[PDB]
Amino acid sequence: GQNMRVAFMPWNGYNFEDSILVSERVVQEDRFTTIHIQELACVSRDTKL
Amino acid sequence: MTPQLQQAIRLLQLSTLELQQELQQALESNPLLEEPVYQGETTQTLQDYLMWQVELTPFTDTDRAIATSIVDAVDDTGYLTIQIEDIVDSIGDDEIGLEEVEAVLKRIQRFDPVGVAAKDLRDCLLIQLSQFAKETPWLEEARLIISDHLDLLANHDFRTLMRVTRLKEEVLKEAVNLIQSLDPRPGQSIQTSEPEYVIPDVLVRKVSGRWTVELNADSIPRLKINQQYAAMGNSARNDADGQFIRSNLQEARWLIKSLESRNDTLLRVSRCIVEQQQAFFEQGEEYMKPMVLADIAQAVEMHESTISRVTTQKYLHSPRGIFELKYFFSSHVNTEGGGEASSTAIRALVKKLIAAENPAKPLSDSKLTSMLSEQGIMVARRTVAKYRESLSIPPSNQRKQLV
DNA sequence: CCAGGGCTGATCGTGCAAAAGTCGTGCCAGCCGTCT
Repeated sequence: GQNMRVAFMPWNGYNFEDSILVSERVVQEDRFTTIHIQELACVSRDTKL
Repeated sequence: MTPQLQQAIRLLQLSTLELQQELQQALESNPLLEEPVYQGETTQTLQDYLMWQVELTPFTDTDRAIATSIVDAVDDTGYLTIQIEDIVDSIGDDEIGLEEVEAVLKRIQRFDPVGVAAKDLRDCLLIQLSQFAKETPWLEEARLIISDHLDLLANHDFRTLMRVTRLKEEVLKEAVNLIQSLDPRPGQSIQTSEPEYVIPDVLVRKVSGRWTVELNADSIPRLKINQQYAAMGNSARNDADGQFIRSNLQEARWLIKSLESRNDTLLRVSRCIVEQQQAFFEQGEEYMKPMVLADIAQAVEMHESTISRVTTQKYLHSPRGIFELKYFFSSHVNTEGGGEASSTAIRALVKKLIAAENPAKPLSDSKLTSMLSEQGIMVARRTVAKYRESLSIPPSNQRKQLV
């Protein structure tokens, strides 16, 4: 994973029970960005006609 | 020259489908002879989809009823089948005229696939131009050549068309493009397939550039004499019983043996016709010698009929393609170049040469005959003409258009 | 009791000539691009 600066404190009930509040500076800094190389494929299935 | 054998050797000249079927046919007669996922997802496609739209729109009972009649006569390929008047007669009315049905049949002309259920080409295309923006440069031109003067357009000629219909060579040609970029047969827009069609038989061995007598996968009809019923033969009660059991046993043994005999014959029989022909595969579809059954029985160790019967209805299969054994039969064609040729090879060459030509200036018969003579084939001009017109290849002088 | 002759169930041969389909190939008719 990655190192992140944390602070155990309630914040307007956004971390109410087990939700993790995340600053906008984490999306801006391209942190926790993952790539996903999915790949489909089409066959030929030659018929008799 | 035998009954109990005359067929026992004509019972293989058919496909394995029927063989299995007749083998079952006679598998009941002889007691002693023997051998979730219900989630089928449904779909639509311009029948249900067409009907789907019908409900949404505001059509009255008499109109809705009529709608289905015409929406159900819409052939999947493209347009409707029967004529319009047909439809009036299949309502079963006298007060209802064509006008009443016209609307209902006119309203549908503008549904999912614009042009669906058109009938007689012209109406389809014409409608498609209606929903187009009227601020289109070639709007009036296209429409003018859509209502009339279509025959000429259909022909290879176009100069006579423009001179009569008050059209120029520059602008009018571009109007053509708007009629050309208009997709007739809109009914197949929401159409699709999902088929298969494939049969196995003798496969390939693939050994150092050679495929052969290989093996038999699943074509042997499990014919093992029953042993629980056979134990009662010798210890039969009456004469009736004993006779019965012995007759059925002898015939079973006969059939066992005839089935085994038929297997082997065709088993190693798939290696001499195909070898006598090692040019159509390796070299390609062009490069083909003439072969005859009479000549095949001469090469192999057997009679002509014997081999003709085995080869019939026996689809072969190599990683190079699957063709029926009987289809390999070809006539003759003098060449004078160390071996004769076939008309299928004429046809394939005509076709590969019409493919690689100038599109504007078409290739021809005497030209094709000359090209052939250049490569060293020496054929008639007729054979070429015939092989060209057999493949539904249009005339090349009529295949010309505006480059 | 054993070998010779007659009876009979087993076991073969998967062949062969006859009538029709097929294209090499020549003949013949219709049609269009061009120069007269």
